[PDB]
Amino acid sequence: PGFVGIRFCQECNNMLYPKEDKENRILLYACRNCDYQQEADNSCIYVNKITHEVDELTQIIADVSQDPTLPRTEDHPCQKCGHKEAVFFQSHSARAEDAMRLYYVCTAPHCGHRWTE
Amino acid sequence: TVINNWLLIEGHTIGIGDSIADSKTYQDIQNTIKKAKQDVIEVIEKAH
Ligand SMILES: [Zn+2]
Ligand SMILES: [Zn+2]
Repeated sequence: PGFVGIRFCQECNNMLYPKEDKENRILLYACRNCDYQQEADNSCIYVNKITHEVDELTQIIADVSQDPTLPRTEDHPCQKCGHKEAVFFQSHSARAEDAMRLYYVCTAPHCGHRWTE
Repeated sequence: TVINNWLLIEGHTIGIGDSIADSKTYQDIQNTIKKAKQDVIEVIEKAH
């Protein structure tokens, strides 16, 4: 699933809306303010993640290695570059709902590698 | 009336001496806290 984004009209940059081509039996995305229509590649119209399962490592920002106030450890070396010091922190978020997982970020500048243990 | 007049002989007070323990009591108190903190760290280490 993931999530489903938006398509915009080439003529007028309004949002394209899904509708069926009832005679070819194919999903179209179609503009509501002009004649523009686009054939869909995806078939999926919509997904909704009640469990909110997503990889939080996509939401950790590598620049956070610069924060003076986070704890850092050589006890967990980075895979990509081998650098010993990593900064570590919890979710810093709602919607973890329970967990106390630690996320690690490499402190070596311009490495920015992020992982969880 | 009679027992307040007896306290005039026995007296009552409180001071710094009453608030102090012996050295071995302090060592037992400190060793309890030292372990208790380490136990919390082990809970944190499992949670993390
Ligand atoms: Zn349009
Ligand atoms: Zn690294």
